[PDB]
Amino acid sequence: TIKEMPQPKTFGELKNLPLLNTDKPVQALMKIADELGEIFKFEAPGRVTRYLSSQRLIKEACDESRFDKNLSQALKFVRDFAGDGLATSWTHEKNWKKAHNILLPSFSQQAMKGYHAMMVDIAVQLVQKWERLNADEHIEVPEDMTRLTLDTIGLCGFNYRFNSFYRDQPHPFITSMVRALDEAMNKLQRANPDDPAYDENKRQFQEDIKVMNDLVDKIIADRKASGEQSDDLLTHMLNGKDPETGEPLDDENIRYQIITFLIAGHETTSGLLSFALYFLVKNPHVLQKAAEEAARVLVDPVPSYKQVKQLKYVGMVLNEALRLWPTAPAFSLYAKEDTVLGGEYPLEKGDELMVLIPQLHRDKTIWGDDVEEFRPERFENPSAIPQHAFKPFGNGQRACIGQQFALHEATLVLGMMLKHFDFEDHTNYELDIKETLTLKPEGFVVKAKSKKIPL
Ligand code: HEM
Ligand SMILES: [Zn+2]
Repeated sequence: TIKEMPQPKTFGELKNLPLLNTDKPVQALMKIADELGEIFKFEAPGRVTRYLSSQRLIKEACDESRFDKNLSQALKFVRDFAGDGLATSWTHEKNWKKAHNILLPSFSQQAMKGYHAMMVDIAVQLVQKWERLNADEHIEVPEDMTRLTLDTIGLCGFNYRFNSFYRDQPHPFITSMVRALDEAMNKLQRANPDDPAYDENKRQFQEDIKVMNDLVDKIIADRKASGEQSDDLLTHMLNGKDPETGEPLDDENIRYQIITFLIAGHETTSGLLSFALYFLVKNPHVLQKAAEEAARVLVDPVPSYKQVKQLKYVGMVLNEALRLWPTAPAFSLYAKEDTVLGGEYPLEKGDELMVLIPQLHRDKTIWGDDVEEFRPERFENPSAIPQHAFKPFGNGQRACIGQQFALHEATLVLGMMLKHFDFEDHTNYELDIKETLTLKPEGFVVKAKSKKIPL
């Protein structure tokens, strides 16, 4: 049988588009899903997408023999600076498979051991900065976490120090990257792309891409010319070879991968830490229990790799923050062939499906009826979690390569925060979620009272 798919309010020949005019599209899409259910059609001038919200359908959509990763309009605009990096490539570009296999060993749990000390390095700068604030002052949470994640990726990725914690105005590369990312997002909602009013926007965009390219190209060229072997991803990318060509990644592609790591990882990870902390201060019983685990486990001046792994509850809190607000909230797929989804919905080859992760994570048939509650205990038994139920890192071979990295980073950082300070929600902050490529709690601020424990 064939079921007719719901469709939200239409606005004539504008179709459903005026519904995504808002500055919070994902949140708008979730409300429609709350009204229309597990699947709905979204129609735009020339374009048709289907939105998936239930585990039942998403499960099926994640069958990689039938569906593959699609480059959404957002990723196509990002590709202007991330090029054929991992996140902005079609699965069937040869550079996708080649980079994937070369870089995979660099991102395993095991590799995390090598990154550990560099992660602690930026974490201590975080801790020492908070220790030096006057009682007077407060913390801009997502701003400080972004400072930390950029610098950790900068250092772990290509042994470069942006020194974000020691400067008012950000390092030129970061200003350009931030600006170049924002323009690429602003272009999604842009009315007349060729209008002369955007001539300066267009000009700034190319300047910022050049700033980014100059630095990363210079960094690679200098490492190559110096002829010195090192820890990081750069060395691994310069020496690592494709089994069937015998060739490593070219210098342009390596630049792409490094830009990619910065863009992909910086605000997803800091959003996670900002939402973890948001939930902790709103949920004092959970804070208490996680703070108790930090004091119990983190018995050394500075945490060890092994100690971060024993922070189970902090790991559970991060997963529950990722259930409620996955920081990269959506991912896009296409039908490889003509097919039928859920036995009711026929699909044409090439049809787009968009997985809506924050609705997937609210599937009551999976999680029960307390889906809006912050309850890390949901994750005590990982085997209790059904396949394709929890997907904040994407799917299959196109899943997040930096999942181990992001989670080690966040577990370590959050542990250290909970060990060293007590936190006050001094403004009684109302959750306001800003949407760009990622999600964050905009305007989230706290005060941290030090526990006077030395590092
Ligand atoms: C908690 C933090 C993170 C979240 C929630 C997250 C989420 C995701 C998601 C949902 C995808 C798939 C997107 C799609 O299908 O279009 C993805 C892909 C990717 N992410 Fe992450 N990510 C995080 C951290 C990081 C970090 C730290 C890095 C730095 C290495 C990174 C690098 C990448 C890359 C390279 C891809 C493309 C993988 C491929 O297609 O081969 N991510 N991520
Ligand atoms: Zn057809």
